[PDB]
Amino acid sequence: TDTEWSAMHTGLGKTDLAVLRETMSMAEIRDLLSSSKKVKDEISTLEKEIQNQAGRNWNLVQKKSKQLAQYMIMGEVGNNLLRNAHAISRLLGERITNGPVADVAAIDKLITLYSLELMNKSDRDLLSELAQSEVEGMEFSIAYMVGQRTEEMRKAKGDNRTLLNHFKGYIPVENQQGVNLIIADDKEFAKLNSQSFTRIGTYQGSTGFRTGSKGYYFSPVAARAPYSQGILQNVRNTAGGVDIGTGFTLGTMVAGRITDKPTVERITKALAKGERGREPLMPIYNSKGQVVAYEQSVDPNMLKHLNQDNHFAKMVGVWRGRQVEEAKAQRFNDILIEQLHAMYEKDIKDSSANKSQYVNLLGKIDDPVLADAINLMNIETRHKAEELFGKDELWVRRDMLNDALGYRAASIGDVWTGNSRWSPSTLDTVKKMFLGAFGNKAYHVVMNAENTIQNLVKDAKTVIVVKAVVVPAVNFLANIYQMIGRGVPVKDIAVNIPRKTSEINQYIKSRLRQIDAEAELRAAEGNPNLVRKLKTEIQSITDSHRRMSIWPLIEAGEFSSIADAGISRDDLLVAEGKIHEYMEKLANKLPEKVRNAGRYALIAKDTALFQGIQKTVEYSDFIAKAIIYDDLVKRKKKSSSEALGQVTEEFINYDRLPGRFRGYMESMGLMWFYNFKIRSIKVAMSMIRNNPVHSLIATVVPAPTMFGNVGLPIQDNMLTMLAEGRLDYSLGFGQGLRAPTLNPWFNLTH
Amino acid sequence: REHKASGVRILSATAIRNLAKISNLPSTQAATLAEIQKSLAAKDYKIIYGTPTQVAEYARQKNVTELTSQEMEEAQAGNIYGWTNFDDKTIYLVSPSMETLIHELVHASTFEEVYSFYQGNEVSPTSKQAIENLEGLMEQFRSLDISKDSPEMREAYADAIATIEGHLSNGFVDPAISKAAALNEFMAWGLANRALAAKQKRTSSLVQMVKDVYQAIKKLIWGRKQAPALGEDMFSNLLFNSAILMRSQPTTQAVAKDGTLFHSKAYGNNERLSQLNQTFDKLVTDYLRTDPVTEVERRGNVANALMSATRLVRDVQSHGFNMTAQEQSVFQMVTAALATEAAIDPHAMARAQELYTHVMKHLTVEHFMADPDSTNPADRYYAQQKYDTISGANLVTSLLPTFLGLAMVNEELRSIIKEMPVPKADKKLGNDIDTLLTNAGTQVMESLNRRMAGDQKATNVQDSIDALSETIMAAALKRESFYDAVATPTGNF
Repeated sequence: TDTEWSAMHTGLGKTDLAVLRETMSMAEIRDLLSSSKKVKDEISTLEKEIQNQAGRNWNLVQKKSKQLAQYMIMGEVGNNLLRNAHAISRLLGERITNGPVADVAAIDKLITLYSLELMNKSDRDLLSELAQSEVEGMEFSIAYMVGQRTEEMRKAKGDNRTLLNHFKGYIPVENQQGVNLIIADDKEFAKLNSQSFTRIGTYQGSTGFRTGSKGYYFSPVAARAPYSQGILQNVRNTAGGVDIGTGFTLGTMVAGRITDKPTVERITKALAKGERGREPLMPIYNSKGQVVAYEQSVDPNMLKHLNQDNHFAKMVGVWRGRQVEEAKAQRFNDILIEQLHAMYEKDIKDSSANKSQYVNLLGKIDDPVLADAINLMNIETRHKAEELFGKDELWVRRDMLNDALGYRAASIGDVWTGNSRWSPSTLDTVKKMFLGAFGNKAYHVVMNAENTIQNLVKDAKTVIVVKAVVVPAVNFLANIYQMIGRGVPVKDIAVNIPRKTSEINQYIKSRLRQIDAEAELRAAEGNPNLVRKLKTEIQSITDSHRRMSIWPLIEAGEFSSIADAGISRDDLLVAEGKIHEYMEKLANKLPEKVRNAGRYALIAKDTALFQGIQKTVEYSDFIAKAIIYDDLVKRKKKSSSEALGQVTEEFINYDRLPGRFRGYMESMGLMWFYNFKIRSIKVAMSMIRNNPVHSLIATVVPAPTMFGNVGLPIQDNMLTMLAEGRLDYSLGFGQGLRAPTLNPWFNLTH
Repeated sequence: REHKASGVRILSATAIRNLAKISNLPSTQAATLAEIQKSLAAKDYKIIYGTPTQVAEYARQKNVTELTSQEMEEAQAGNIYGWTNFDDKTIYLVSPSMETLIHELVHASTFEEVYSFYQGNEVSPTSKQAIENLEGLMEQFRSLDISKDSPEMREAYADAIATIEGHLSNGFVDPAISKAAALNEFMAWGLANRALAAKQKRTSSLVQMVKDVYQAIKKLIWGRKQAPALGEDMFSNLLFNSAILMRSQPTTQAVAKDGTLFHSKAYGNNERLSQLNQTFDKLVTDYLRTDPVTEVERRGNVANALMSATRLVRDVQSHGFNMTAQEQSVFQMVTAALATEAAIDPHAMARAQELYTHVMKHLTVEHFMADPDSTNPADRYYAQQKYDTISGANLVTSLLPTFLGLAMVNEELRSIIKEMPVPKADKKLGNDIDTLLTNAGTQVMESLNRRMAGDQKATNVQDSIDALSETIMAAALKRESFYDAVATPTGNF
């Protein structure tokens, strides 16, 4: 029954029963579950033995082992929680101790025996009958948990920082498909005026940290954007429920994380007096026994709303299928190191003077923030690099390394804390660019810095126009962030987009007279006076085209694939910069019964407004390739044919991918989300070949749009509300300024 | 200009101005094309022509729905006709000649006046009378006697009636679109049979009809200025042959009835809810007005009840009562039906008060706990959470309609309710409390059914119903998105 599967999940899984196989046979374990007196007898003899070794520290060892058993079952967090027996053996945060106070293995047995007594009486009765009538089934299930435990222990024992911080008795659990629970600030949430969230409680916090009023908000079943929920979306390996190397938690949800040195020392001596609150803070311990961070826990009662599943058979399959995926991503990083060594070998062989353009990564690092991230690098990749190069050797090209660190000149904040945003200088540069490219009216309704979009529309017809301008705006802004991340300087784009817009603008105007001068040539079959005038006119225009800076793109044909496919008078608005008014003109051609349906109106693929959006989208790609081509030629020193080779592999023709969704459904915003997804896959595949150093760095050095979920409550980006059809946001302030991640291997698989 | 990937050629605006001279038509009607050219060039009308294979290959590359007319019987004859796309103002021609190109310019322009008149817009006073005169003739067109006419004339009349009556008797298409299409087909029949009826025919009732409609179009085309005398050729045997493409918004009943029988493991497979949703359609959804819904602020009295009831539906699911996507939609639709009825009849919820008060006397927190003697503090918290909502503490008036709606959809609450004792006053009926609550729900909706089935305009409830149809439309499109998002055998996002 479904109740028996849940009892087995709590008994075998959450109590870490696999640790008993070190000293007891499989038949003896089945005897413990069938007799409560045996459990009480084992505790009595185990307590006496540990008391002799512990000595005067017996009171503290007993207290901390009982507190841990409370968390593993009922989820309660006490004061100064120690997550495993390795930390309890050293009594971190209680007394200064130079080693294990007692036997680590003995303490492990006592902790899991204590938590076995905390289980429900009805729950224990179910396990007793199964252990007697299903002998062959129960033994096989126990053996699976032994295999799951060894893999985690193999990764955890590699580093001492993650050895003292991994959770004991961790087993995955999944929420209900569709629901969402977040913790948000009260004042910031009020101004959004969202109509899908309900406040279900308040966040009290602890007395050691002072902050603004917070609360819990819950969202019932709905439809969410793809690749935003249901997966961990983490680019780092996890052992024991925490990140390998740092010790930060990723298998659960926390309200925040504090890592700054001056602030952490402020919390430390405030909790020495005492702690009070429903949500105490959990510390993170160093290798020497100090404290390096703090975390904000979550009330266990608020997790009941998520309707979590605890099916033992299903969650083991999720556990093993996730360990395999982590192993494959680990092996991929080893092959990249082999390629980096092969390139370094040839250059030195050709000439001994080529070593002047290489930097030792594992050696001394001058940059402090860069150096700290290097130390916490995964230990499995460190040994592989040392195997090929030598003792503390990792040489990479200096020019390729500078590109991978071009993000830090424009971003501020810390990724782990969760407050990494663009610098105010960067925003004032991007904001002025969108106003010039798009219409002035469009800027007022899209990037309003005080009000959301839904608060600025008060007519049923204006909803259709507003929902159409969003799609080109998202594509225009997404490309700017993506090219900024890849090392292109900010000041280059700021001075080149107006230059390229002007060059493109005069192209259609000049092409307009040439596109119909052939009609006059057909009517010029006669006296040479008509021919003489036409011949000079057409040749003069073409000579002007030859001198344009974007000419090489024109000859390739990709720059004029759709320019010559159709000429209309209203399309001059797009080239001028009146996109918002260009949408109104095509909106009035809709039927009266459709225009007045507002957000309920279904737009067909045959209408003129539908094809107007597609024309504008390819007009944004008009400028994207122009900037990239200059970058690969001016500051990269590449041939005019090499640059055009790379451009063709990062853009696709959208006429081959019509929507394939149901009728009677608003699939306008969902179709463009999937189209933009495929183009991101091609970009990631190109970055691997043309920049092996950047791909390896992206999973080592924290950076915005480089790491996925960090354990904090799920946050959206610009690409998320586009697919969901919402309007309670704006692309100019707060949320909505975030861009999707750029990790190459992450995008290929997720 | 010719397409690169196909032999199709494209003609845009301001490219056929000289074509007025090429046709060498009489000068009296030659100036007409100069005015027709200006009108079509103002709204960016482009012409695409080619061979049947070339024009078919172009559509596939650009994802264009074609409406070429040809059959195996017509293949032996060997004639192909194009179509016009009224949505994006594009004309498609197949193997055109000089006559057919001119005939389409005066045909597309004429249909614009018909569309504008039937959309509620304003037209020229001369055009208004011409369309009205044509409309009156169509009424008598479908009431003639063809027993005295030639056998070849009867076939032409038979085809016209069948297509004309189809547009008039259509319920799932916007009436404004259907009305214009029916009139356009009427003109085509008259122009097609002008040649064969002017000769070798008698003065029958049908014959006079052909002559009258021909003159009716003449006034519409030429406007208030002088037209050519009677019996004169229009444009060298003018004909209407291209088909039109038109689209509009679907009705509320179309999308609400589509997802009634949805069922899946990831979506919900409760059979009792699907049957409950079927009886809702008979009483409420069937009697909504057939016109497509709109989006207005709708400030009133019932509109306050629907906004309040929407918030309580969300608040219930956030305070202990989790629901699937199938249960959520039925909960929203049924509650909004009782909410609008209580805002019109103050005594609609008189019976539900007796059943609600009786239930509150025999309810305890222990009824919501699977294990009455659990040790985990979180188990007791969730049970107390559900008790408060039933007690109304969490929700903190339209509170009664929400409880009546919840008592019909939730399956865990119904198990608790059915075990309560029955009052001695209601022991005569012989029903449990759960069935008494579900029988009271249909009584409220049945009273609302009679309200919508009467004289809505005189009762001054037309605006209130327009508010109820918007809520049903919104909830129908939401369950169309969760569905198709789990359209896999595993039902995973």
